[PDB]
This record gives sequence, C-alpha cells and structure tokens, in this order.
Amino acid sequence: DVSFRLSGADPSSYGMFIKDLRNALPHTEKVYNIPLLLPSVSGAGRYLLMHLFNYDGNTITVAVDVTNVYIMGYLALTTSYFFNEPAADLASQYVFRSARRKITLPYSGNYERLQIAAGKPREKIPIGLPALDTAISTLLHYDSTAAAGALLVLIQTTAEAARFKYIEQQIQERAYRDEVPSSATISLENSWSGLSKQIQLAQGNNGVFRTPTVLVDSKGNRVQITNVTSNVVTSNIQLLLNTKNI
Ligand SMILES: C[n+]1cn([C@@H]2O[C@H](COP(=O)(O)OP(=O)(O)O)[C@@H](O)[C@H]2O)c2nc(N)[nH]c(=O)c21
Ligand SMILES: *[C@@H]1O[C@H](CO)[C@@H](O)[C@H](O)[C@H]1NC(C)=O
Repeated sequence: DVSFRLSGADPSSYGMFIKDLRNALPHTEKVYNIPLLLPSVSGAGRYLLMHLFNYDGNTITVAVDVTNVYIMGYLALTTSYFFNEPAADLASQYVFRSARRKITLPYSGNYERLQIAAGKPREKIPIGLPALDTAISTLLHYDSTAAAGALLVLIQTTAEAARFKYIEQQIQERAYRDEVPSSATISLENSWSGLSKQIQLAQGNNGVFRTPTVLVDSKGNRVQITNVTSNVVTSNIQLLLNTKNI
C-alpha cells in the first residue's frame, strides 16, 4: 500500500508520496529508461491501495489498477464506491469486500463523464494539495455530483502526477494555494495513452514516433513530439501504459 497525509504536507512529503506511488507499480521492463506497466496482473494483485488522510486525519482508501493507474473505487468508513464500468465491477470482486455496503457511482471513470456529472470541465476546477484535502473530505460522505469534482481532483493529483513529473511539479507549486491546471497539464493527461504507444513503437523505429504526438507547452504553445529525444520523453513521462492495453 502507499499513503499520504495532508496534515503537515509540504512539497517534499507530496513528492515522497508520488515516488512511493510510482514505485508500487510493477514492471519487468523499461523502454527508453521509463518503466513499462504490465500487460496484465491476476487477481487481487492487480490493485494498489492508496491510503489518503485529510487534514483532520479522516481517511479514504483508493483502489488503483497497477497496469494503467486507473482509479477503480475507494472505501470511506464502511461504504465502498466504484465507478459504473466493467473494470471497476471486476475490482469490486477483490477490494473492500469487508465494506458493509457497496455503492456504484452513477458515472464511469472517464474524464468526459466525470466533467458532465460535475457540471464543469477540469480547465475550471482548481487543483493542489488544499483541493486534495477537500476532495478526500467530500468523498467521505456520499454526494454523487460533489464526488465527480472531487474525483477529478483526486485522479489528477495522484495518477496524473505519478505519470508525469511536470504534473507532480504543478501540484507541488500548488501545495498551499489551488489553481486550475495549466493547458500543458491538460494536454499531457489527454496524451498519456498516445505517448505511451509512440514511445513503445519507437523501440523498433530508431527512436522515431510512427505518429507525432501534439502537446501544449509551458508557455501555452502547441508542439509536435516526433521522437524520444524530446524533454517529454527524457524528463517528463514516468510510466508507460503497455500497448497491449491501448
Ligand atoms: C479510459 N479510462 C481512462 N481512465 C483514466 O481516468 C481518466 C480517464 O478518463 P479519460 O477521459 O479516458 O482519460 P484520457 O482521455 O485522459 O485518457 C484518465 O486518468 C485515464 O487514465 C479511466 N479510469 C477508469 N476508472 N476507467 C476507465 O475506463 C478509464
Ligand atoms: C527529434 O525531436 C527534436 C526536438 O525534440 C527535433 O529537433 C528533431 O527534428 C526530431 N527528429 C526527428 C527525425 O523527428
């Protein structure tokens, strides 16, 4: 399991949690020095449990698929909540079985679905460590509209940060003040599957992407990523979704 406490959290302790999260995901291979997530894992071992504590010390446990860093569901006191999707229903067979009751949330884990439930795109939702404290608090008591926004915060501040060092840095900058994600942050989240695929296809193509990935940069400019020498590949990306899952 991995854990993160909001009480006394700073850029350093958050960085430790994101390091722990990445290190908890198994890999047998690196591709261009980036860990390659497994094609699949059997049984309960497919799921990592993240123990998150809000500032008051209340806690949720979040179940994450170790093959793709997808959040499947979470446990809050004696109630489990899972996304309305086959993968999460499958997860519910393995985690939080001791919950007194299981609620299936009225949406899948998809960004598009979550944003419609929440009533806003994530361009408009501040993120940061204070937002993560709120999100844990919200998830503690069922409210499906509020939970969509909380889950948008949770997914980006955990999974997306694990995936991209840039996104981790954006959250560290937001340790004590929330701010909507940069255009670059949104771009990277949206491109993780694409990047993961092209980095793996580069392996037999002399480091060259079969298809260029379009991203927005730090100054908010649209750039073409064509090969593994790009900073996105050498510095930024920390985990590759296996092409078997693309
Ligand atoms: C497509 N899929 C992607 N996610 C992740 O949760 C958010 C998925 O939403 P998305 O809109 O599919 O993401 P993307 O367009 O950025 O790939 C991203 O972090 C995805 O990595 C997903 N999470 C769950 N729980 N279930 C899914 O089927 C699923
Ligand atoms: C590789 O990418 C760099 C910029 O990241 C660029 O200068 C170069 O033209 C690219 N090479 C190819 C063959 O795509």
